[PDB]
Amino acid sequence: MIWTTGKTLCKTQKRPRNPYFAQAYDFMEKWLGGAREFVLHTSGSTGMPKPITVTRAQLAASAAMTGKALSLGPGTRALVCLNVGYIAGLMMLVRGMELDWELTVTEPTANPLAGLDHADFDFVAMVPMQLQSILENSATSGQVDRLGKVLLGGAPVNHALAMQISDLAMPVYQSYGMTETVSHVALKALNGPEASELYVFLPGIQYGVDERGCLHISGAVTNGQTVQTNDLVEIHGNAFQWIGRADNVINSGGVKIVLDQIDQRIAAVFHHLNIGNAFFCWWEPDAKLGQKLVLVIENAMPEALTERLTAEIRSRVSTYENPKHIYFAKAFAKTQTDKIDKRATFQKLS
Repeated sequence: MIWTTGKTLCKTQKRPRNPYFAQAYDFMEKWLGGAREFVLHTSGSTGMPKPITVTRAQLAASAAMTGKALSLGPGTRALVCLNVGYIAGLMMLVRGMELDWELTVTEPTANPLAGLDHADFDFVAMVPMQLQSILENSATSGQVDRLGKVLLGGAPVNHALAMQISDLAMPVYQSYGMTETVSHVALKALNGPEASELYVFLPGIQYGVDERGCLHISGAVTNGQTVQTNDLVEIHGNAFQWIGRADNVINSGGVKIVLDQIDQRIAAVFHHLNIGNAFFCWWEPDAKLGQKLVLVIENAMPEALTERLTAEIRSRVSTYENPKHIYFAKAFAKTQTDKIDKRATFQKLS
């Protein structure tokens, strides 16, 4: 249930009979052969596999960053428990060959430690559910530290797993990246005294924001082309904090307000007053505040109910997060999918 390999070990090694492991061997043989580019696989928008081509230079640059940032030099004992049929797993092989690691390749499962005792590694990359599985399974929980140091991919860790990681005497990090950057371009520390919400940029990454305040990055991993995200961020020296999505966050008098969050708070007020009118929070330019939060409601309401509404809202939120005006529209504009066109609705109010 494991195939052991390496740069030099790959030179004499026979091709596995297990098809899964032969994927790895084939890729490695091709890497060593000198290929200038590679067709690997990722999941598309429908959750089905799709080919993507990446250059040798891209992969090599990405591997080098990881090695430097996490101090994983020659002799590193790495466990490969990500699907090598896909880019996440293949990157472990590239790092292994570029950085002279000993690679222990296992079949990707929910619990990478479950099948092998005498586990003893210096590095493993995995998804958060894999670490949670190891921690929950009392046959493997006691050996979680045998992972050495853990790099997590996938979605930011949930609260319960974050609390568990905080108590591990072992370095755990989480990646920020995308397929367009091959792999990660920044790393968050999830425990130890430097634990925080900041993603610290890997070396060789150039970074900045566009006019919306959204992160863009470029480097050898992007073939020097800048990649523009739609992630609203705040940069702090060589690191960033993720804030949200550009069109969903406003800045009113230096206070950041998330529109859908304020909407949920107002919704509880509507429900409580039995107001069936549709509504949405929005904003408008304001010289004093920058952006002024407002409230838009469909169909007029009686002055009495409007007064109740106004007062109840003001009692539930700070004056700084209270809509500064309530606009009433006869009918909300709708898209072709029957969704409120909020932007069009607002312009019409003029």
